[PDB]
Amino acid sequence: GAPATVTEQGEDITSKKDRGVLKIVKRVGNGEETPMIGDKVYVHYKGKLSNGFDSSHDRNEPFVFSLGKGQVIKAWDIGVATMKKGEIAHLLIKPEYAYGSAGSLPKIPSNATLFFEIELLDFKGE
Ligand SMILES: COc1cc2cc(c1OC)OC[C@H](C)OC/C=C/[C@H](O)[C@@H](C)OC(=O)[C@@H]1CCCCN1C(=O)[C@H]2C1CCCCC1
Repeated sequence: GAPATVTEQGEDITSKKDRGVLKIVKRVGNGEETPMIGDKVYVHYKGKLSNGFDSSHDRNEPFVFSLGKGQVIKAWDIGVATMKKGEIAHLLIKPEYAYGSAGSLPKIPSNATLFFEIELLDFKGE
């Protein structure tokens, strides 16, 4: 399924090249611009423990957050910063770029690998 595909074929978009954040572009977007730190970002997302979703659709509204402001896990700040408007991307994320050894119960156990599908709807400058 989609997580194994990202393990097998995903790009490593981490600076350290530790495979902590792996990406596949599943639908291409438009525009020379990706979001940069500070931007308000609008997404729809499906996310799940890679073991086997929480989704923005469940709540019938987009998920809204400021990039690089620590409002989302590291893997999002890194991953979404690579995405173009209208893009759909799959991310697979080792715990070091999500909730770590501590976890975040009850939803996230210690040392959890996470998978998302993200659609970048829009972004606006600070
Ligand atoms: C660990 O806590 C949660 C994790 C996740 C979703 C949670 C959640 O309860 C606070 O509830 C949904 C509400 C709307 O979210 C508000 C804020 C989310 C924040 O931005 C943080 C907590 O979430 C994140 O940084 C990431 C990325 C953005 C979307 C939420 N995500 C999650 O880790 C999900 C998580 C995904 C794996 C399946 C279980 C839910």
